[PDB]
Amino acid sequence: SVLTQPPSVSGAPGQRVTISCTGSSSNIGAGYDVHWYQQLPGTAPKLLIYGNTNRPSGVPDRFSGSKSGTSASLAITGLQAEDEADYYCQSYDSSLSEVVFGGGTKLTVLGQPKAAPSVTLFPPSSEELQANKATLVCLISDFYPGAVTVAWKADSSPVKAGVETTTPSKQSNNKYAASSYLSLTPEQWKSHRSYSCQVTHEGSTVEKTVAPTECS
Amino acid sequence: QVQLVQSGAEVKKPGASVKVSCKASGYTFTNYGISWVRQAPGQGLEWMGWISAYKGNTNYAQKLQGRVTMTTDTSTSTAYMELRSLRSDDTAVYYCARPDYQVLGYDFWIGYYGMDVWGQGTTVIVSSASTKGPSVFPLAPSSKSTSGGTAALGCLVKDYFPEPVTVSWNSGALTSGVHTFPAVLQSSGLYSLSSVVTVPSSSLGTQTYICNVNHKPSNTKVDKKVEPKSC
Repeated sequence: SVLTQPPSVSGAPGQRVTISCTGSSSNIGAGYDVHWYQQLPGTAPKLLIYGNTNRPSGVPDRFSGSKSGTSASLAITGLQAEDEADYYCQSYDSSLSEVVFGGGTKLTVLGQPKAAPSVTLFPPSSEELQANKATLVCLISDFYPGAVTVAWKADSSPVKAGVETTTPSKQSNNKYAASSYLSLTPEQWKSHRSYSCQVTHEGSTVEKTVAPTECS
Repeated sequence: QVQLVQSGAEVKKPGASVKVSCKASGYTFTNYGISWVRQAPGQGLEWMGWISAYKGNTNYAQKLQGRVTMTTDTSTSTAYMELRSLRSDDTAVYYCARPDYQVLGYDFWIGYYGMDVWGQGTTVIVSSASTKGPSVFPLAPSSKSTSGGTAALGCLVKDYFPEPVTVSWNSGALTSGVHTFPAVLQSSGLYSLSSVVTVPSSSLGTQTYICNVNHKPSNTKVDKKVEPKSC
């Protein structure tokens, strides 16, 4: 994305949070208006702020916007649970002339304390190896807020291919769960001493390891 | 009652073309433009272009130039978006939206205003795959991965197309501790998901645990009894 937003912001209900949006000399720095959109999970975006500061009719007065020479900010006063969504800033860019968005900001309205994820790593099943396939399954549960980074390692080396990770999804207990998969060749699985999935949650990393020479 | 209604979901193979419509109602269609924005799974919003309904002028994102075409039928108050030479990374939900600007004569100021009305979105999946049933593999617990009174066991639902897949355990007799994860679309153009149960250790040797995987698109149902590993 051309505009820069924080990956995530959080706050307790009733508090006030702000989401910043910085650009460059060709968009926000050029004096172009900034608009803000809210997107609930699974729905289309909704215009929250237009022309830097204006609220459309129907949008609650809890939302407000401001813009400087370099950045724009969406302010949410009195946090409600319904405000938990992704928020996008949008502006215009003049180049050698397009609409540009920010990367999006996931707002969490904290309804419970932080929870580190539980991590269960599965080696490839014997049945899958017979199909000349091998999939490591990294299952991630019981973390809050719902944002994790997943990296894989082969022995002490970083894995940069064959990784698929799901967007976190809510469990019953309002905590979140995610899953990651490392697709491998049976020869790749058996030739290395170990494999690990590393899940980072709020700067802290949990690492589980499996090995072909030690059945688990 | 201002709203925009888009056409239904689409599944295409790479190299093909897709055309998505956007029916407008509740306002004078010809006094505004129509903008198109897409969103890849787990990604942000991405502008594609706009078209003015009155004069038919267009402005496309440079990354799609020569590949996208936008048209309007004023007699039916409908805008169209055609994306050609489709590739797997075109998989996204495609939205039409109305920039809140009444064109006074210069149409190219349309993209400068906020989009106040949005369609419901159109899912377009680009994949070389055809209908394919899933392979189900066990995720079995071992004596080492089971330290306490609760053990984790599940089933891996591998390489199916298209969605959806439903998973139950023991035909619905087991719901506590069960979590089925969302499917992930892989670089192969196939889906995979997992479902697990957290279960009391004492029941492992005498209580049967069976994943029930139903994939209606391929007329396939698979029951897989997950037993602990021998190690």
